[PDB]
Amino acid sequence: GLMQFTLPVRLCKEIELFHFDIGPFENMWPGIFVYMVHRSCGTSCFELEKLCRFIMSVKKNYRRVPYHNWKHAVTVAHCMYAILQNNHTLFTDLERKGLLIACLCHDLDHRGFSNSYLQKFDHPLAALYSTSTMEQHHFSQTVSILQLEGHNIFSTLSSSEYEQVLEIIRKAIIATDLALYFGNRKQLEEMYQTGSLNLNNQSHRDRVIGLMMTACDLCSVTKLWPVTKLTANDIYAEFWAEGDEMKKLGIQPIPMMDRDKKDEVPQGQLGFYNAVAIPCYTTLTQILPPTEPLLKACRDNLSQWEKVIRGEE
Ligand SMILES: O=c1ccn(-c2cccc(OC(F)(F)F)c2)nc1-c1ccnn1-c1ccnc2ccccc12
Ligand SMILES: [Cl-]
Ligand SMILES: [Mg+2]
Ligand SMILES: [Zn+2]
Repeated sequence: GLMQFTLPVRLCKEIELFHFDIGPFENMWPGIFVYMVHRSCGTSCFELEKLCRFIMSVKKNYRRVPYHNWKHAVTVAHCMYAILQNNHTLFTDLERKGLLIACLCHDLDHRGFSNSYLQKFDHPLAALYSTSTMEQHHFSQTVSILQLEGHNIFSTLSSSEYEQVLEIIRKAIIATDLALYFGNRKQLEEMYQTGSLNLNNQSHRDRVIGLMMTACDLCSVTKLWPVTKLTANDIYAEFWAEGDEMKKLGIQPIPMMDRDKKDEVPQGQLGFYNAVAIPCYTTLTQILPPTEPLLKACRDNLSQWEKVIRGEE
């Protein structure tokens, strides 16, 4: 109760910035997450012993894959922390509780394969859930862990408050299905432009949280260039493995996933920044002005990828 968490000076200052990198020391990541919960939510909202037990079981249920791993989980939670800390008064007690937990759990039990590969393999999860296949599985893993003995971090909520926070978490996790993002950002764009966007309309709040979840999930494109460039290597390691598994099924993979088309990656990143990342952080900055540093850092990285194409690096 009087047991605060403190980081070394450089981490204490840098963790407040959007472009923070959590570093290569795995054993510090739980303490970084508890620090962010205490400052973002309060020291009183979770029982420390239960929270620590929950974090360690979540960690155990992430796999040893190049990108969709425990480090990505904590990185996405830190970006949500930065957004919540820069938009202090906009979010309820329950949303702050649920959104950091949702980010930590959003890729639980990921094996580095897209919803597409699961459908073509005819994976059992694809029969259980036809759409947002991996995202419904991630939410299912979250409920499993929340139901282990001594793991109910929401124990002091009433049943109706418990049901609300699990519904925040479910929608937040489903929203990380990038297939759903395109329509979501389009609708938010229209609502914003015609001035109909209303943060008191729960169905409008849901869309904005959805867009926050996309922004946090993509946040590797908003780091300083050296971090962004090295993360791209881990992203494409997974893509190329899926490409190999497509060829085993007797299917030519899309060029993004083909390791023979490695030369096409720089122009591939241009496309992703122009089609996905720039619009995402552009629409998010319109709705939440203090997230502008995410758009700025994203543009800086787009400019770095153009230098790669032009042989300036
Ligand atoms: O660098 C990239 C290049 C291509 N794609 C990508 C991923 C899925 C679909 C896609 O096609 C389309 F846009 F048409 F939808 C493109 N994503 C990234 C990327 C940047 C940061 N995260 N991230 C992600 C990498 C891998 N999986 C992710 C899943 C969800 C969100 C983000 C993901
Ligand atoms: Cl605060
Ligand atoms: Mg995911
Ligand atoms: Zn993710």
